[PDB]
Amino acid sequence: ARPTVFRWTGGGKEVYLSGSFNNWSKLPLTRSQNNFVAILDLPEGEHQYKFFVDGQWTHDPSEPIVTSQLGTVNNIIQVK
Ligand SMILES: OC[C@H]1O[C@@H]2O[C@H]3[C@H](O)[C@@H](O)[C@@H](O[C@H]4[C@H](O)[C@@H](O)[C@@H](O[C@H]5[C@H](O)[C@@H](O)[C@@H](O[C@H]6[C@H](O)[C@@H](O)[C@@H](O[C@H]7[C@H](O)[C@@H](O)[C@@H](O[C@H]8[C@H](O)[C@@H](O)[C@@H](O[C@H]1[C@H](O)[C@H]2O)O[C@@H]8CO)O[C@@H]7CO)O[C@@H]6CO)O[C@@H]5CO)O[C@@H]4CO)O[C@@H]3CO
Repeated sequence: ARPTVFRWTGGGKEVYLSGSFNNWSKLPLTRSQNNFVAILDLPEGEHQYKFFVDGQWTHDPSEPIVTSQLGTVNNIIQVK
């Protein structure tokens, strides 16, 4: 059982993490270096997420994405 590192390297000033794991609320990320990071204990399974970056909903382009039932694009983590 192992925590998941969320690391936004896309730049910006104020970044929050949102996802199924927090009912799409906003977790403010702490800036380390030029990046923004959180560590979450996510259980086994699938978890959709997105970033809110300087007032804009945004996904990480390097990471897996899926289209939601809302027609919106989320990143996705799968924990074994
Ligand atoms: O809030 C939870 C939600 O968070 C994240 O979503 C954000 C998203 O990432 C941002 O991009 C932005 O969304 C904007 C979007 O980009 C714009 O295109 C626009 O959206 C309009 C739609 O394009 C338009 O089609 C219409 O939408 C209607 C749907 O088509 C219709 O199906 C229905 O939608 C309902 C869903 O079918 C149902 O499943 C349920 O939706 C839930 C999602 O399935 C679930 O994943 C989660 O959603 C996340 C999302 O995945 C994240 O990316 O919870 C959802 C809510 O419970 O309920 C839907 C109805 O609530 O009805 C809609 C509305 O008629 O209109 C929309 C509005 O114009 O506008 C967006 C800006 O608001 O922001 C969202 C956060 O709001």
